[PDB]
Amino acid sequence: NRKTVQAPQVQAQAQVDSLRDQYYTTLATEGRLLAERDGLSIVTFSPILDAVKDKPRVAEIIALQTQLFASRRQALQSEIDGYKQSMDGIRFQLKGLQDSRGNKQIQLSSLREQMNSMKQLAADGYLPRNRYLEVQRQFAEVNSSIDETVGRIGQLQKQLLESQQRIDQRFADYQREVRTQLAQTQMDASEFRNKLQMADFDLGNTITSPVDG
Amino acid sequence: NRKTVQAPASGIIKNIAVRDGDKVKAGEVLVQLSQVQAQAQVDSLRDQYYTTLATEGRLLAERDGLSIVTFSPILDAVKDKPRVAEIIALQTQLFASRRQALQSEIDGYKQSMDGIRFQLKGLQDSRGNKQIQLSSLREQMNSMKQLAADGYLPRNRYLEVQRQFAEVNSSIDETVGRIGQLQKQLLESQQRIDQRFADYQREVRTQLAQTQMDASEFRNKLQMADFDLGNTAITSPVDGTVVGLNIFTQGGVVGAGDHLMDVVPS
Repeated sequence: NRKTVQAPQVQAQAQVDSLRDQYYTTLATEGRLLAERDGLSIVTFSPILDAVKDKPRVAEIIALQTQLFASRRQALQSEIDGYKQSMDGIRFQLKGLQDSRGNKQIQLSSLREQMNSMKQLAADGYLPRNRYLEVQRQFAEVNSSIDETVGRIGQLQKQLLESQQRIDQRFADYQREVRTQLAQTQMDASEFRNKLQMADFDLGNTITSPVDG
Repeated sequence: NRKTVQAPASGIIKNIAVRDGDKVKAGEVLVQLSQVQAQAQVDSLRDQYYTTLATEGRLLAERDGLSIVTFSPILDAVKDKPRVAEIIALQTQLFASRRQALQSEIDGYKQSMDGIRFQLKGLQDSRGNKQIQLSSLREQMNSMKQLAADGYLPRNRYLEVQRQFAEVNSSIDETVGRIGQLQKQLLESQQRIDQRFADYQREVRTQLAQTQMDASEFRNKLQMADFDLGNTAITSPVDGTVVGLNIFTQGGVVGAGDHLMDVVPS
């Protein structure tokens, strides 16, 4: 017993277009971020974006993401490399301090020996015209020198450990940053998706119940 | 009157250059010592010193954003020494890296801001087009007010175009809200660049200060070490003969406060 048509590409198309680039921007940003979250060498973009490279705004936003990705990766790379050679410089300092410490050790044993031989002569009934106290001083000095060198060493070892925790810190900071931006981007991807389903819905109406009779 | 030469440091005399009945030249060498421990200390301080010199060359360049690091001529003069060459290589490396990381970061921020700009372009275009739609709607609402007043369309769909107008407008301000927020993201990201640049300078200026302190500490220490090694070779004060040998102390340990020879002028 009959049906009645009661509903509501001319301007809604514009709305759809507008939501669409914004969305594409989010897709590009998400490809970049996904690549950065994981440890991928190259960004790989959504087939949504992929299907439509030809559009200049799209080609532009992809280029931008490829660049920004490259810049960031180069920067992290160069930073952590910097940390490692900083550590290498520290290790290089450590080596020299150890050389000194050993050579001081040798001077230390030798002082010790001269003190003993003085004591042995004394024990035999011969006391040296030489002053043993002078040697007690040299020995004591070498000893404290050695302590200085050791303290310096401990300091350096602490520094490499701290710098290592610094590296670990900056990877972690990067991870958190990237995951935050990513979740945010994903939310935007979703609000755009849904808004776009709606705009599409609007454009679908321009219409007719049956099409031809 | 007569003065007698005592013993400066306290170590092992390796050789003597004098014996009784032998006159002086003012400042001749009368004794030596092994110098192996004094030579060692000087060497070790020279090493540490050399390390800070490398570092300092790097920091100065990073402070003045020089394109290439340029090292102290001292370092140049002893480049042949393997640890020296080593540290120069490492410092040059560490420089290359750091300048690189900074560039790459700043590039990232400029490209990200360009991304924000690319977004704003689209948003501005959208807003413009929406302004047009707003205008066309208003003119059509007017024409409808006219028909209504004549009696030809009821006021009931006459209200509809006003609904449309309002929706388009509210859409426009959604878009503007986004624009403003983004304009903020530009100011914010820009200040992030600026702040971290300030941070890099602060770090470098500090670290340089540290290095200078160290350089100073080594410099003055080395000066002292050089006094000691220079002092392992004993010299006469007056000008004339020598009296008072302990004939055979050659090779034997000595103390501070020990006078083992005296020198004559008649």
